[PDB]
Amino acid sequence: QGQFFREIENLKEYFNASSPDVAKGGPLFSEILKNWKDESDKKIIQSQIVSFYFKLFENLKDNQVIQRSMDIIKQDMFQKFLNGSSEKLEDFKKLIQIPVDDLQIQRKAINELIKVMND
Amino acid sequence: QGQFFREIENLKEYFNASSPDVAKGGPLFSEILKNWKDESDKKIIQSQIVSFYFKLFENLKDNQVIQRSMDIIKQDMFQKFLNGSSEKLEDFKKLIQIPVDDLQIQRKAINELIKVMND
Repeated sequence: QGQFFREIENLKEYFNASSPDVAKGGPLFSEILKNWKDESDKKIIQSQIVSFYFKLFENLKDNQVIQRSMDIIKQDMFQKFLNGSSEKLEDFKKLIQIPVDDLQIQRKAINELIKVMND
Repeated sequence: QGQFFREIENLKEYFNASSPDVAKGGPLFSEILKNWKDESDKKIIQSQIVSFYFKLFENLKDNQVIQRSMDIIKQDMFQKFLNGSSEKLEDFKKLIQIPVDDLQIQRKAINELIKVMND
């Protein structure tokens, strides 16, 4: 099923705004997302393109205008990321922005071993 | 396997700078990253944890005292989440954080739906 089809995507024209350029000022994310999942050593990118999409709806608050549905598409990103378990939740709001003193703690700096190690 | 740290991890001691021994009436770092990986179904944020990191070393540039470090430390990290292909390096420069108009051309927000199936 290609599901939530017709009413939410429907308003994508709500973010495209007042008529119709093909987003024609620059061949951009068309250029970005070109060949991407290419070959089974993927993971990375898909998750992050999805990070700015996430700061996309968070930034666009226009309360009546689309707002409820940015929330409705951003909600299903869940299933785009992981959403197997509840804790998927926690981390992203964490995964927000602005480092502050109180969050430029870097001590646990070394941390990174744990991944590619695991034979 | 993965010793190379002798002169490089030794630098973390140079970040900390002058002293006390425990970075702060924190637990924070500790309370932060404790049980994350607990369930290997969540690949995703591991990439982003290292992103603030990219948001740290690309923030300090300490002139031959700490620079080289951050240089050296900054590098090893792609090799953690993804040393898989040559490409992704590019894919980060974009990932800078500040999307300055003419750069948040959200037209395309609509295609990533595809991760939907994958198999």
